[PDB]
Amino acid sequence: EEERYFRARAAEQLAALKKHHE
Amino acid sequence: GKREQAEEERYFRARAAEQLAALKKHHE
Amino acid sequence: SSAGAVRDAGGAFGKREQAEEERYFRARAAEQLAALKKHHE
Amino acid sequence: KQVAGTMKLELAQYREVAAFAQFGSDLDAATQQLLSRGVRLTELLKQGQYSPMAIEEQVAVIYAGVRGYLDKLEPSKITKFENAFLSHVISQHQALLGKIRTDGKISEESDAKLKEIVTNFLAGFEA
Amino acid sequence: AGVGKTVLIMELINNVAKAHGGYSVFAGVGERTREGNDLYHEMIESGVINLKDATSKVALVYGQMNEPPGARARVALTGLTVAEYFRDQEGQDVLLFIDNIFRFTQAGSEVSALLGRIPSAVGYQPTLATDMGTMQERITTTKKGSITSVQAIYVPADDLTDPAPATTFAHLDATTVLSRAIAELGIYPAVDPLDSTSRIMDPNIVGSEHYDVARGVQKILQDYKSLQDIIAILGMDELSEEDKLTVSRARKIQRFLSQPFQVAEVFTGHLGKLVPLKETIKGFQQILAGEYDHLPEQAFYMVGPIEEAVAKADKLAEEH
Amino acid sequence: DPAPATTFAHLDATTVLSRAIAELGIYPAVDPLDSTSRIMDPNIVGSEHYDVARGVQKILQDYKSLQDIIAILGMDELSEEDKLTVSRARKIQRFLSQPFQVAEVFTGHLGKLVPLKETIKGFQQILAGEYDHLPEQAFYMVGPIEEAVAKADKLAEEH
Amino acid sequence: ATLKDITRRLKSIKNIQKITKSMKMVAAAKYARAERELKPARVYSDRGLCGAIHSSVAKQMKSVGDKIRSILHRTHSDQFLVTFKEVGRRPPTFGDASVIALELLNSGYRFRSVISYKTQEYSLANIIYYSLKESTTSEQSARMTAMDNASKNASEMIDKLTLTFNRTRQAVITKELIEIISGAAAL
Ligand SMILES: [Cl-]
Ligand SMILES: [Cl-]
Repeated sequence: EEERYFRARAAEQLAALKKHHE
Repeated sequence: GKREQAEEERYFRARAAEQLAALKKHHE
Repeated sequence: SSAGAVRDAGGAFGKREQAEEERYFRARAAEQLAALKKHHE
Repeated sequence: KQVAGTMKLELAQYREVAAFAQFGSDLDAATQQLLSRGVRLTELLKQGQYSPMAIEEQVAVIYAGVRGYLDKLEPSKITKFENAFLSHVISQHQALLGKIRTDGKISEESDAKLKEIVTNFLAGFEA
Repeated sequence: AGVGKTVLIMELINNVAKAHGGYSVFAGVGERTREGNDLYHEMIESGVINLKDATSKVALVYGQMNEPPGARARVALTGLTVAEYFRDQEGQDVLLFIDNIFRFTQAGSEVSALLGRIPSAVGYQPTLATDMGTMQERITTTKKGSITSVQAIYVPADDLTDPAPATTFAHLDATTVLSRAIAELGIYPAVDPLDSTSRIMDPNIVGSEHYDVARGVQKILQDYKSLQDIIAILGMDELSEEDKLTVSRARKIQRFLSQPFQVAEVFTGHLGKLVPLKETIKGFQQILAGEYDHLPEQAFYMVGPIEEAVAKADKLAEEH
Repeated sequence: DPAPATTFAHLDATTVLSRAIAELGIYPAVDPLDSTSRIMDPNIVGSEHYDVARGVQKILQDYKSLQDIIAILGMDELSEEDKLTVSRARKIQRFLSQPFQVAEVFTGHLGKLVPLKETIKGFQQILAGEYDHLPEQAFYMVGPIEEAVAKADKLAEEH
Repeated sequence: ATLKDITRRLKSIKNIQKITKSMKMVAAAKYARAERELKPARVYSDRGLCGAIHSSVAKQMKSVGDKIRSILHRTHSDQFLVTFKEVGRRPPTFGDASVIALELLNSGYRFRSVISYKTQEYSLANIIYYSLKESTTSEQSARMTAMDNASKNASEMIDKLTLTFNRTRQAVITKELIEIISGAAAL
């Protein structure tokens, strides 16, 4: 796995900011 | 090795407790 | 560094590995010699 | 550069795994791909003495291995495949080999053209 | 090679010239002449050397493999003397470079051999310590100015106990380990945060806030490399909330260590940044406390101060 | 060492002897992964000579890699493919040995002299897998491949 | 003692280090298979190098798996019957577990964590399947940690032998140089 977990976590945090600035 | 001692001393420190546990019971 | 370095050293693992092979093929020699009894007879 | 860049990377993935293949047995299909390409790309690195190849010919034998045409074929037949494949392209397809030497690069047309030559030759290799 | 060695050298020349207002000196001691040609034109591309007008920041002094032991032995002294001018006369904070320092030790051994002297241990000169000592002690801070030297070391046979590096190690105040493994991850500059150390890393010297924040980053990176071994052998299920929090923060930290340089503006895009000392400490301290956990990992990759990491996260959020 | 090392350049064919091979009992103790010759070429000696000779050197080199695995595991934990590679390798080691006519008093047995193609065809059968059923002791100190099969008849009847 | 002996010894352990590193990941791969299959199985060996599991099983018996017989043969041979082998490479299944049940009636007659472990026809087939699934998961976790220790203990020996190598390396250069200087002096 190594980076698969935190790559998925990083993608979710982008979506949080996108929804926040609306 | 340094950890050669780590494995060996861990084995006999456990066996020291087991042998002392057998010795204390016979002492009673 | 290179292959076959264990037996080249000739220590505990080197000599025990040489003995370990000798144990295996001595037992297999008896099994294979027993097969020659059946094919001959 | 186009073929050897991907080739060097896949060999740079193989050698790390290498030791696991000796007693792997039950193993996932993802890392199994590295064993497959790894051993087969190593067979391409073999070469007979006094037998130098042209730059346009060398890219063709790596193009086959790198794009995954050797994978379905057995490791024992890789040396046999290269000798057969190299003779096929040199004899009948001089137009393609000459174009690679002139351009110094596998162009958009030459990639699709070379793809056609390997796929057809791979189909019906043995007799 | 393959770590951005010459890029680091050109940047340090640029930054020390821009911030402290002091020129630099590069001493090509006993390396390849080809490498001199490579560096010479790279410096013109970046702009640290300028042929058109007198605005150059570097003075080159080359004496390479092709020249005899006597020539190679005293190139370091020739370059040092140029650096000594800017310290002693113009009162500058000077930046010397010696690549490679092992060649000074080698050439010194070769001259001592040819002169006819009973050699020391491992075939080195009897005057190993004195030849190094008379050179290194000239590189110091005076009341007029200073000469800060960055000396490239080739450790022979990977043996730190060898006389050549060991004698050199006494004079060193710091190190800068450039790893290829770090460079493969995309983290430029490719400085290993663990293996790189300094003598001045002490609460008395750098300060209370500097030492604790610096040791805080060194702790979490050591904990990251420990916990990453568990991910490989076992899996992600083994790591708890305490463990998985520090791993996510460590990935942001190691990406924040990266920086776009002014030297690599002709190489690639991204404007070059010069980060102050206070901005650096303030940046990494806030990550360890856990202020920028909500922000993603990509925003920390390649930025100057901590402010740009916040601005890039909003800009990257507009995409998706 | 300088004295033997410098001599290698002056030679066409070499025969590098080994103590480790000698101490096992293999005589002549010739190193199969060291002794080389300039004439060893498929064009010179023929492709059948070259392929079989290199084939012997391939399995004996791979045998050294397996020996490192056997030191920790043992012969039992190895796969079916790896067990057979060792079996064929150990039989090849012993078939390379040969009793000399000059060394009758040392060995005890009478000396031999094997022809060319008897040597080529002998090791070719062992690599192909035609003597898996026979034990490794039969190949120790014999002339041609026929004597190995003939010795296996005596070892069977004695056993 | 001598530069040549250190080199052969250093190369020997370097190989043993890499081979033990390989057996750690292979044991870790088999452990991942063992934990998934044990999750539903709780609700319902021959290969050594796995801590002290074979002796731990022998502890409770005196007071399946061919290696268990090796310990018990010379002590008490005639008591327990049956015996099986080839249990270690491939984990147990319904096909292989059912043969154990057949040699009982139709005849003449535990995993805690990664670093610690504790020791009519259809109903008997359930309990035997539970034990072997617990046994197979325990040995792979132990072989992982045992081989992990074997590589780490080898790494310590490599580190210290590298120092003794480099000390002896320098001394051989120094000593042999002094021979030549002494030789030139006497001319
Ligand atoms: Cl020059
Ligand atoms: Cl002036």
